[PDB]
This record gives sequence, C-alpha cells and structure tokens, in this order.
Amino acid sequence: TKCTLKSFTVEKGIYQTSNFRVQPTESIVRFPNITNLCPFGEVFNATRFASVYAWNRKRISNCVADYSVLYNSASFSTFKCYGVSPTKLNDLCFTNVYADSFVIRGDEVRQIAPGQTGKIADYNYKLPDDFTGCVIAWNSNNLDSKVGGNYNYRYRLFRKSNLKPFERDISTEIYQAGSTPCNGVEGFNCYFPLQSYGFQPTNGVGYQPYRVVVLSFELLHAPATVCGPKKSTNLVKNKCVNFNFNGLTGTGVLTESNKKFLPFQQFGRDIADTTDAVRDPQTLEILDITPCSFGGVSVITPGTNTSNQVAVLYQGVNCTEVNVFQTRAGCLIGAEHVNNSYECDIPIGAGICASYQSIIA
Amino acid sequence: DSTECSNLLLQYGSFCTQLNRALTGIAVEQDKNTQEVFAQVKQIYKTPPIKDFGGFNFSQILPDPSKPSKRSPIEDLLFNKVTNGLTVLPPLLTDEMIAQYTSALLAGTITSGWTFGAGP
Amino acid sequence: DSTECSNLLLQYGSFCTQLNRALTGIAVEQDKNTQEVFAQVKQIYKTPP
Amino acid sequence: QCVNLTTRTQLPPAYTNSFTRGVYYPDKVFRSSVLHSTQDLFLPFFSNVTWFHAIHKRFDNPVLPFNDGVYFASTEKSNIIRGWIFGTTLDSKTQSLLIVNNATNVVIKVCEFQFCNDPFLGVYYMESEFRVYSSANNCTFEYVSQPFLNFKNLREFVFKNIDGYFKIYSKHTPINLVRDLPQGFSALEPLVDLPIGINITRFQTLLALHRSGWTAGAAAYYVGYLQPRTFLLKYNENGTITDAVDCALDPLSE
Amino acid sequence: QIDRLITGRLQSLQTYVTQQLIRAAEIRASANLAATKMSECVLGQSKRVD
Amino acid sequence: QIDRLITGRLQSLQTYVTQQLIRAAEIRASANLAATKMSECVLGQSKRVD
Ligand SMILES: *[C@@H]1O[C@H](CO)[C@@H](O[C@@H]2O[C@H](CO)[C@@H](O)[C@H](O)[C@H]2NC(C)=O)[C@H](O)[C@H]1NC(C)=O
Ligand SMILES: *[C@@H]1O[C@H](CO)[C@@H](O[C@@H]2O[C@H](CO)[C@@H](O)[C@H](O)[C@H]2NC(C)=O)[C@H](O)[C@H]1NC(C)=O
Ligand SMILES: *[C@@H]1O[C@H](CO)[C@@H](O)[C@H](O)[C@H]1NC(C)=O
Ligand SMILES: *[C@@H]1O[C@H](CO)[C@@H](O)[C@H](O)[C@H]1NC(C)=O
Ligand SMILES: *[C@@H]1O[C@H](CO)[C@@H](O)[C@H](O)[C@H]1NC(C)=O
Ligand SMILES: *[C@@H]1O[C@H](CO)[C@@H](O)[C@H](O)[C@H]1NC(C)=O
Ligand SMILES: *[C@@H]1O[C@H](CO)[C@@H](O)[C@H](O)[C@H]1NC(C)=O
Ligand SMILES: *[C@@H]1O[C@H](CO)[C@@H](O)[C@H](O)[C@H]1NC(C)=O
Ligand SMILES: *[C@@H]1O[C@H](CO)[C@@H](O)[C@H](O)[C@H]1NC(C)=O
Repeated sequence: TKCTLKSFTVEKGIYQTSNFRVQPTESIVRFPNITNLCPFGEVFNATRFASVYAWNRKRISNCVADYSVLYNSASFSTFKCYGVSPTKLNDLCFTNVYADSFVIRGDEVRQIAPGQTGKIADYNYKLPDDFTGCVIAWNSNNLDSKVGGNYNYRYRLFRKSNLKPFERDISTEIYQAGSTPCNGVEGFNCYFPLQSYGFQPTNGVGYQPYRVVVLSFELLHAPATVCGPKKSTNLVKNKCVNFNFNGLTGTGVLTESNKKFLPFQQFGRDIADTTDAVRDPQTLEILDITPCSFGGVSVITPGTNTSNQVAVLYQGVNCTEVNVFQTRAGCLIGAEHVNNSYECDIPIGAGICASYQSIIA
Repeated sequence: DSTECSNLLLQYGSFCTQLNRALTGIAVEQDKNTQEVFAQVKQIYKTPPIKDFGGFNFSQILPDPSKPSKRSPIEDLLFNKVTNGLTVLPPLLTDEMIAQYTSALLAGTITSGWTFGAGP
Repeated sequence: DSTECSNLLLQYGSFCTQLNRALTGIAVEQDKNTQEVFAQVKQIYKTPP
Repeated sequence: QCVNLTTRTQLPPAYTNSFTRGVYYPDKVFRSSVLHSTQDLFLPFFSNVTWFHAIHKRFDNPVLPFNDGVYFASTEKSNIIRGWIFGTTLDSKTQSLLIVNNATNVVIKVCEFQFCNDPFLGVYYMESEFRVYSSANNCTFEYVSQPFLNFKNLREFVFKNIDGYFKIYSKHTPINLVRDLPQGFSALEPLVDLPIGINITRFQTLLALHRSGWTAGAAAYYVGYLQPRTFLLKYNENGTITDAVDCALDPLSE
Repeated sequence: QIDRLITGRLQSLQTYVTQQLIRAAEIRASANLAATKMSECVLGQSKRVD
Repeated sequence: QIDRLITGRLQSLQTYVTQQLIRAAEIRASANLAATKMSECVLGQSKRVD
C-alpha cells in the first residue's frame, strides 16, 4: 500500500493496491483424431520401383502426413533437404507433395541436387536451383540386385539438350554422336540412348542400386491440404488451464455443460461474443468455459500512526479459491468477524464495514 | 495474459492508473449519493403495532411483515418492475438497509410529523 | 464518399455509432429542456379582450 | 456419349417469390437466446427467383452464370435431380468440378472433363444410362461421401466459392404443397466444406430421364442468387435459427 | 495515409462530441434552473431570497 | 500489430471512462436533487411550487 500510494504514511481507509489472478496451471491442447493418413507405404516400400528416365510421380494430397516415421527410420542412407527443415516437416503445411521415385547408381546419388551436374542431372532427372523439399535415398542391394544381373533399370545416356526441372523424356530416338544422317537406323556413330545398369551383388559400394524418393512441395494459392500430425494431450477439467481446441486458444476453467449443441456447431458464444462454451474434438462433449477468478486486491488498514495491522480484500473471489471471512464483496482475510453492529469506519461493501479496536469486520 | 503486450503497455505510462482512479472516484461517488439521499436520519423509527391513524391507511407504503425482504407492496412492485478485467463492486448499502432507511423515514413522518427532521 | 476509407473505418468498431448516439441524446435533451421549461401548463389561457 | 434432346417444348422461364427462404448458418458457432447481426452472402427476402420445370414436354437443363453464390431449391419426388455441374468454360480447356449422386453413393471430382452440350442421366422402367461426359484427363481431387438425399421432399442448397473453399449448406424439409415454394422458415445447416481451389463462373443442373423416346418425370426446381447483405438472425434457447430480418428489405426491418 | 487521416479526424470528432456533452450538461443544469424559476417565481410567490 | 491493438483498446477504454464520468456527473446532479426532495418534501412541508 505504501508502494501504491507513493508515501511512507498511510491514512485510514481501504486501498486497491493490486489485482489477484488465478494463474493458469496446465496447458490442454485437444485436436481431433489423426485419421486418413497419406499413403507413404505404397511409395517408399512399393513392389517394383521405376526407372530414372520414366520416374513415377505420386501426388500426395488431401491427407495428413507423418514425416516423423519417415525421418526416424534408420534404413535411409541419405536424408537431405534443400528448401525446408527436416525437424519442421511435422509443423509446416503444404498444398500438395510430388513424390518422384526412381533407382540410380550409388555414385549418382549426389547428382539429385540443385546446382549439381551429371548424366542423371542433365538427361534423367533435373532439380531446379530454387528447389524445395527433401531427397531421400537408401540402399537396395538385397532387393533390386540379381545374381544374373538386373538389366531392367534403364537410364538415358545421350541427349542434344539438358533437361528442364521436373521434365520427363521417355522417347527412344537414336542419338547422333557424329554428323552422319541417321533416320533411326543405328550405325558406327549412332547409338540407342537408353542403356541398362550393371547392378550385381559382387559390386562394391557405389555401384549398388539405390532407391531414391524425392519429395517436392508446392505452396500455391490452393488450400494447404497436406499438414503435419497433431499431438493432442489429455483433457483436464475443473481447473484454470490454458485450453487450445482446434486452433481456438484461451485461458479458463473447463466444466461440464448442460447446453446441448446441434451436431454442426463447435463453439458457443454469449451476448457479448465471448467464447463461453466449446466442444471437445476428441470426444464430442460440450464444455463451459468459465473465466478464472480474477479480482482486485484491496488493503484495509487504519493509520500507520495508529497501527500496522492490515486486512486484505479479494474482490469477487470466493474464500476457497485464494481470520478468513466470506462477504458478498469478496473474501476478507485478516479481520475477525463479530456479531455486533457499529457505525461504518472503513467501508468494505454489501453492508460490511471494518474498524480497529485488532481489525474487526 | 500476454507479457509482450504489457511490456509494450508500460511505454504509455500511467494511463491505466488514471482510468482506475476515475472509476474508483465514480464508485465511491455512488455510495456517497446513496448516503446523502437515504441516510438523513440517525434514529431508526418504527410505527406502533396498532395502525390507528384516524382512518388513514399506510399499508401499501409501510413494510409488509409477511415478506422476507421487509418491503412495502409498492416497493416490492417497484423492485419487480426493474429488470476481461470487468468487475462490478456491490453497493455499500444493501436493498434491505435502504428499505430500512425508508421505513424509518415513513415511521418518523407518520408518528412525529416534521419534528423528527428538525430535532427529537 | 470514399468507400476504402469506410472499409478501413469499420476496423475501428462502433466508435461512430457511439458518437451518433451521444449526439442524438443531446438533440433529444434540448427538446426535453424546452418541454420542461415552457410546457408547464396543459391549458392555453387567454386574457380578456 | 452425348444425345441431343429434340422433343422439347419452347416456353419462357418462370419466376416466383423467395418468401423467407435461403437462410443458412453463417458460422459454426452455437448461440443461445440472442439476436445476431451478420454480414455475409445472403439470399434477399421476397426476391425474384428463377423457376425451372420438368414436366410432360419440359426439360430445363440450361447453363447459368454462378455469380457470387447459388441458392438451389428442389421440390422433388422420386429423385429426378441427381447433381450439379460446376466450372467456368465446361470443356477440357479448364478444370471443372463434378457433383453426382448415382444409385449407390455421391462422388465429388475436380478434373478436366469434356461435358456434353446436353448432359443427363436416365432410368429404364433401373438406372442404366449415363451420358454426362465423354472424357476425364487430369484429376486433382476426388471425394466419395454419404448420400445427401405430389411433391413430398423439399431440398434447399447454398453453394459458395470463398477463398478456395466450397461451402455446401443444406436442409431437408417435409412439405405437402403442390406447385410453388411454401412460405416458412428453415435455416440450412452446413454439410461439407470442400478444398477445391478452382474458379467457377457457370453451373448446370443434372436431371434423369425416364425411359419406357424419353419421358421427363415430374419435378420442379428454383435458382436464387446470393448477395452481400445483413441479416438479423434470432437464436432460440436450443440454438436454432427460428426467424430472420433482412436489413435492406423495407424501413421497418431496417 | 487514410489510417493517419482517420485517426486524426476520429480524435477531432471525439473531442468535439466530448465538448458537446459537457456543454449539454451545463445547458441542462441551466434549463433545470429555468424550470425551477418558472415553477417558483411565475406560478407562485417565492420566499427564497434573491 | 500489438501496438495498434493497444492504442485502439486504450482509446476505447478512455472513451468509456469519459462517458462514465459524464453520466456520473448527471447521476450526482439527480441524486443531489433527490436528497433535496428528501429533506424538503418528506422531512417537512414545502412552500415551493411544483
Ligand atoms: C388498509 O388497506 C388494506 C389494503 O387495501 C386493507 O386490506 C384489505 O382488507 C380487506 C378486508 O379486511 C381484504 O378483503 C383485502 O384483501 C385486503 N387487501 C390487502 C392488499 O391486504 C385494510 O383492510 C385497510 N385497513 C386497515 C385498518 O388496515
Ligand atoms: C447436340 O447439339 C449441340 C448443339 O447443336 C452440338 O454441339 C455442336 O456440335 C457441332 C458438331 O460439328 C459443332 O460444330 C458445334 O460447334 C457444336 N456447338 C457447340 C455450341 O459446341 C452437339 O454436337 C450435339 N450432340 C451430338 C451428339 O451430336
Ligand atoms: C515400408 O515403408 C513404409 C513407409 O510409409 C512404412 O510405413 C513401413 O513400415 C515399411 N515397411 C517395413 C517392413 O519396414
Ligand atoms: C476419435 O478417437 C476417440 C478416442 O477413443 C474415440 O473415442 C472416438 O470415437 C473417435 N472418433 C470421433 C469421431 O471422435
Ligand atoms: C421477376 O422477373 C420477371 C422477368 O425478369 C418479371 O416479369 C417479373 O415481374 C419479376 N417478378 C417480380 C415479383 O418482380
Ligand atoms: C456410381 O459412380 C461411381 C463413380 O463414378 C461408380 O464407381 C459406381 O459404380 C456407380 N454406381 C453404379 C450403380 O453404377
Ligand atoms: C492434361 O491432359 C493433357 C491431355 O490428357 C496432357 O497432355 C497434359 O500434359 C495434362 N496436364 C497436366 C498438368 O496433367
Ligand atoms: C475466373 O473466370 C472468369 C471467366 O472465365 C474470369 O473473368 C476470371 O478472371 C477468372 N478468375 C480467376 C481468378 O482465374
Ligand atoms: C427446446 O428443446 C426442448 C427439449 O429439448 C423443448 O421442450 C422446447 O420446446 C424447445 N424449444 C424450442 C423453442 O424449440
């Protein structure tokens, strides 16, 4: 009170000095059920992967994507992102994802990169200089390789011009190494562009087949259907907690509600447009949001020339939520309630007054 | 509960103190207004139990003993006909004590004339 | 008459409604004042000829 | 497959009164015993709504401009109206939205379709005739859901294209009136919001033929257009919209 | 630019309305006094000095 | 952005407190009149007309 009044002596009276707050204890985030997962099991662990000149493009959209399972998998020998962060894939949202799957040689795994120049980069699969997304690659010597040699995986070796980014070329036109006319007829200086790889189990590290899946993100004006997973916590009721329900955040006491919502309605508002009712997304139940018991802290004292004894009034605060006496004005701590009636010395309110004789109310 | 907002609000100084002090002045002014209107007598007068006033009837303005609020029928009708950091402070005088003050004024002006307003 | 100004002014809420309400209260208060001062009789008395 | 229907009877379109229909819930918010004033794309009260018939020989499937929204009212028996056609140019040059309800389920697709000039379905007296498109090249969005569906049923629909969101509001009402729209109040609940993100400027209803040439089953539907205006909506104790006030209709409601 | 003009004109209008409310309160007090003088001096003879 | 919200909400709160002070002055005038009527009509017989 001396701090509030900016004086070392306090006259007899009641002085509002501070503001009691019921501090929030927990944080409750309730988010709805994580269903309709993106089909990453049929892209990363498919039966047969495609070649690099005819790389398979899978569109990941209208689903929730759990990148933590993909990132925490130890089978992947390369997880390099060029436009995003690996630890922020579960937090960001994108319109759609393009998944480009192919098989290349182990020495060409570095060639799927922005600014990298190679045969796979120029003729088979090209990334832009402003590429966003992540390239994932893992060894597949136990699956793709065959003891007779797996010649099914072809790759383009020759083309007149370099690729544009995200451009396919499944054409089988005979390349002209020299300047002799070739009408599709192979000759001394005219070769077929698609050659087969030499994947064998006797090959060392670098010639083994590597399965590569490249995820590219689009951030167009389409709605962000692809989002990360939501980790909803348990629900705690009857306590002043910080609630976060489906993006609607606040602080309040969440109690059971007798308001029967219609099934399309999620939140509830009073006359003054404040959210006082809400539906939990996990379990379809209706909760009232009572604001925490904020109050004004008033100090009831006589003069400091008389005495240093004080009483504290918490305005509009019940005595179980803070010489303790419950008034209609609030909870009064430090005053002994008596049954006698005197004239009003220090007004408390609602017919209660305080006086010094100790402090009585 | 935003701490960054309060840190930016401290740049504007003591505006909040002035608003709180103006509202506190209004709040004590309301109690002073009720004190000046109704608490004009320091003696709580009562009517006699026998209501022999020469034919004059005051039952519609005297308090009804059957009602727990101790209001007159007229006062009961009057009370029936009236229907984010925000707090409402209760008034210092309750409606029962304001009704008691009006009952004392009615008993004084019925039993004693204008003599109770000028002395004994 | 600028519609962009009114679209930006709607971001400030009901300040304009408050000011119009206060001015309307003052405007009806002036007529109440004249009614209270001069209309203290319901009979229009006339002097004799 | 496309078929020209050449046995139509020429007739100008009709018009009738909207009364107090076309109201929908503007948001997902419960409100209890309060009057809420809201600014949104609403259908004007007592407005001039376009009336189309299907009777035998009337078969009304034209293409109309979408504008800012479409109120679709359907006085339906025996399920003639099955879906709607959504797009801008209604050909393979642009990307179009398809809403269909066949005999099993509802299918929602966003693809590059080649629409016929006269698209319809057909029921043989069993549905065994689908002639609404000839191709489907580049699809971006597919969504299979639960089926939405004297005239016995009244079907109200509101379609809105706001920020790439497609809002479908609907309400089913049991009526027994013969010809026109009944006069009453029924707020349309939100059914499904679609992440389509496409331009739509024109629309077309999808009907079904009855074969036994072709015969048009008895049906009638109504097209209204949503305009930006203010409604004062009344919310009861149970939280349903029971009455509304159009703030720009007459000075009393103003 | 319109945000600067809007906050300036809104502050001016709020100042004008506040001054008009204070002057309307003063004129209401004067009119209550005038109605009291009309009741007590014209409609009767007053013992109140001056 | 928070500064814009702060100055808007502070202007709203100042407007509310100002009009509350004006209404408090009006209610104080009415209560002073009511105390005068309590003293002069209830506690005595008044010669003042109306
Ligand atoms: C004074 O007035 C009251 C109210 O008008 C009278 O009470 C009524 O008495 C009659 C007969 O005794 C009853 O039929 C009415 O129902 C009473 N009315 C109420 C409101 O109680 C009362 O009789 C009058 N006289 C005295 C001496 O009290
Ligand atoms: C149904 O009628 C429409 C309109 O007459 C036909 O659409 C026209 O088809 C001709 C065919 O050569 C084109 O040249 C026109 O450009 C088309 N008109 C429009 C507006 O696109 C349609 O082909 C007919 N259906 C069938 C199956 O013949
Ligand atoms: C194959 O990859 C998918 C990727 O989604 C993963 O879910 C699955 O567990 C993998 N299979 C095995 C056997 O690890
Ligand atoms: C969501 O998950 C909870 C967890 O038990 C389950 O009770 C509920 O039925 C699920 N579905 C919906 C629609 O809430
Ligand atoms: C509706 O429009 C038609 C033509 O556009 C017109 O003839 C008719 O009078 C209109 N109805 C009303 C009620 O205005
Ligand atoms: C309804 O349409 C869907 C998608 O076009 C199709 O799979 C289904 O077979 C159709 N139902 C019938 C009965 O033809
Ligand atoms: C759209 O379809 C046409 C023809 O089917 C095809 O040539 C074109 O590449 C497609 N475009 C996209 C973006 O799929
Ligand atoms: C939508 O289509 C209409 C007509 O086809 C055109 O005028 C308008 O510019 C288009 N809007 C967008 C965003 O493409
Ligand atoms: C509200 O619902 C209760 C029961 O749920 C019902 O008795 C009452 O009639 C309803 N009121 C309205 C206005 O619909």
